[PDB]
Amino acid sequence: NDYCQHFVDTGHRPQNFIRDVRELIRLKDELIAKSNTPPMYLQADIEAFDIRELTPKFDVILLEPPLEEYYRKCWTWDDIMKLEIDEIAAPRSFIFLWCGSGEGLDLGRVCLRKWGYRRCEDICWIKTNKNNPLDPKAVFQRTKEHCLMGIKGTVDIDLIITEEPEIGNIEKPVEIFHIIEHFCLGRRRLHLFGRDSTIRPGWLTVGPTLTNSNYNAETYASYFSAPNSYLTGCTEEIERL
Amino acid sequence: LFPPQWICCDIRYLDVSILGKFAVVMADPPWDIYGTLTDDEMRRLNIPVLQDDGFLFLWVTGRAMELGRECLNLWGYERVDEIIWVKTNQLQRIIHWLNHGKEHCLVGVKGNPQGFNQGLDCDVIVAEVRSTSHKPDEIYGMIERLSPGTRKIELFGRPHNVQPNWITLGNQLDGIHLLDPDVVARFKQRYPDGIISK
Ligand SMILES: CC1(C)CCN(Cc2ccc(N3CCOC4(CCN(c5cc(NCc6ccccc6)ncn5)CC4)C3)cn2)CC1
Repeated sequence: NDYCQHFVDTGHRPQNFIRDVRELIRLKDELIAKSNTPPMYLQADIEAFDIRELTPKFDVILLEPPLEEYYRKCWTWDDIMKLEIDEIAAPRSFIFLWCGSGEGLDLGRVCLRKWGYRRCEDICWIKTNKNNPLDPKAVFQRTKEHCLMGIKGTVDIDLIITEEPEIGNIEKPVEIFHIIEHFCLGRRRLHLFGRDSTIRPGWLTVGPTLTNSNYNAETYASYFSAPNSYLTGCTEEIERL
Repeated sequence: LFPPQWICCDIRYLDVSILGKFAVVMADPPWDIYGTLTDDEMRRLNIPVLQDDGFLFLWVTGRAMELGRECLNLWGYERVDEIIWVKTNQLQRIIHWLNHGKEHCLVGVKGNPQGFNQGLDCDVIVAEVRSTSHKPDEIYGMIERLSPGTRKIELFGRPHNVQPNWITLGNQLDGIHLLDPDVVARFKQRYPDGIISK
């Protein structure tokens, strides 16, 4: 059965026919939940904001710039590439960059290298169209988005499959947070261009559309002061008193 | 000439100028990540003579996700799409930091192709895994619908890869099998004794 031919025949994307898409992961999810910091968040216009005010340096950065391709204030790859992400990333740290499906797959890699990362995974968000069976440069209908994982310094699969969201819904699948958190990469987690709707325990969310803020740099740093400076986010809290 | 054609050769050394021009090139290189090519040998492949206007399909994994983009650009292409093949078993279930459920194929464009059927297919293939390193046959159908009837060339193919409208190059093909008279003629003057060396 050729699902490419089938898509040509019917309009049902081949990913509509992927099926089913040890346990133990539930305990790990529970440890993550126990060690998570309180959600912290800050309304900031990132184009005018000195991101060096965001301290301390982060173990994980999730970067979700609002690309114009998402709509059919937008950020171009010119804008994104000029963010000084290297100035707030910890010497050993990770980045997850939503790159879209067009020139971002190239320019996002330039960004990763510019900020000092090397790409170690390419996570594809594959969009089904079970419910509703073109870029001038495009050769094919684009039915997926890429989130690039980068590393600097010294149970999941690289696919997320959900239905294509309604028009104008720009949210990314919350499953990306699950993948990131299951890596147990450390506890200082920054989500740039997040929204009220993406605020989450264990994350600092910074973005222009946030309606409220609670970020205080000293309070935030106090979550990671000794004896908690090196926890992975997947281990029990350290007994106080 | 419509039926399958092929040349057993070392792609590093074949004079590919004898083959003419192609609407589509596909390559599944043995990236240095049996025999492989070094990064320099890949860069030096004479891909630029194979097309004037058309598309290149380039399979990549691991750090060839980046090296393949470098070669694509060096050879004169712009990457304009990226196909992913979701690998399933016979029951449509998906088979370092993450498990890998897919393989990637970069799509490059050179010049200004006219008369291709862009947008008929989507950029996700769902198809069963077969032998080690065997790409899914769906890609030939997508390419045929994109560019029906035109001349195509596959680099680093194996015997199961030979297809009508395609010329297949690779060093585990069985001899030389050419039927297009223009290609036969140019092959004979360039290789009068049938030996492809140096
Ligand atoms: C799963 C998918 C979609 C597919 C698999 N890809 C990875 C991949 C790609 C390719 C292979 N191949 C297997 C073997 O044969 C081939 C083809 C013929 N071939 C040569 C080489 C040569 N010159 C150099 C040379 C060097 C040393 C000695 C002599 C010559 N010239 C001509 N043909 C060697 C390669 C193909 C295997 N896996 C991932 C994505």
